[PDB]
Amino acid sequence: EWLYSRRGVRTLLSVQREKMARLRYMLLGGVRTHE
Amino acid sequence: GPLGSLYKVNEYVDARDTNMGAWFEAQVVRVTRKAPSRPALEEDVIYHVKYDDYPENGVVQMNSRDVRARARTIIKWQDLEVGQVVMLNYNPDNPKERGFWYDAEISRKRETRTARELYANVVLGDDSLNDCRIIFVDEVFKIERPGEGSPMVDNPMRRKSGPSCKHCKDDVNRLCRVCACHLCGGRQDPDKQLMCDECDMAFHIYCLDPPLSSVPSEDEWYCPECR
Ligand SMILES: [Zn+2]
Ligand SMILES: [Zn+2]
Ligand SMILES: [Zn+2]
Repeated sequence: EWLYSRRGVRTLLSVQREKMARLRYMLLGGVRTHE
Repeated sequence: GPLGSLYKVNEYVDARDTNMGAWFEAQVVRVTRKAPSRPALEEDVIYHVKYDDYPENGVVQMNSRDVRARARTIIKWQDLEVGQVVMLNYNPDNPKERGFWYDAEISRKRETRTARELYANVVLGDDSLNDCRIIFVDEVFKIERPGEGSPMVDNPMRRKSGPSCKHCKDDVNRLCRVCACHLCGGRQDPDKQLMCDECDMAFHIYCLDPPLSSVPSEDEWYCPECR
C-alpha cells in the first residue's frame, strides 16, 4: 500500500486532489504503484 | 510500417483506470511501438500519459484501448435515449453524490411534470452495476468516435469530479467561502490558496493582510483567526 502526501504547506489544489485520490484509491479499488 | 497512432503527443485525452473503471483527464507525452506478443503478434501502440489530477503518478504507460479523445460534447436531456452508450458521472461509494466518470448504457428514461429520472448500467473495473440512478442527467457526455472531430490541443472542456460542496454544488459561477477562498469566495489560483492547519479553510495569498507574494516555505500554516 502506497500513500502520497505533498510536503510543506497545504494548498486548495493539493486538498482537492487528495479528496479525489481518497475516493479513487482508498474507497473504489484503484491501486497506487510506486518505485 | 511507420507509427500512425490515433492520438498524438500533447493531445488532451481521457485515460481509463483498469482497476476501478473510471476515465480520467490526461495528456499524451509519448507514443511508442508495442512489441507484438504471441500468438497473434498484433501491432499496437503504448500511450505515455500524465494525469491532470494525479501528477505524483508521473508518466504512466497505457494500453491503447484505455485512451481516447477527451470528452467535449454534452448530450442534452431531450436527446438522451435508452441504448445509448455514454460517459456519465456516478459515485459507487455514495450513489446520491458526485463521483467519477464511467462508461454506461442508458437503460431507462422517465419524465413527469415534477421529476426527470435516468437509469444506466455503469461499467466499473471488472463488472457492471445495472439500473443505477444517475443524478447528473445534464452532464452526460458523448463518447468521441476515433478520427471524428478535431483533436483537443488547447481550451479543454472542464468536468467536475468527486463529492461536491453542499453550499455551492461546485457551481463554477458561484463564489463560496466554505470550499474556496474564505475571504473572497473565489475559485481561481487554487495552487495559491493556503489551507489553515486548524480550521482547514482556504485563503488566496493575495487576499491575506499583509498579502504574500508566494506560498510560504514552512512545515505548517495557520490563518489570521487561528493564530
Ligand atoms: Zn462550496
Ligand atoms: Zn480570495
Ligand atoms: Zn484558520
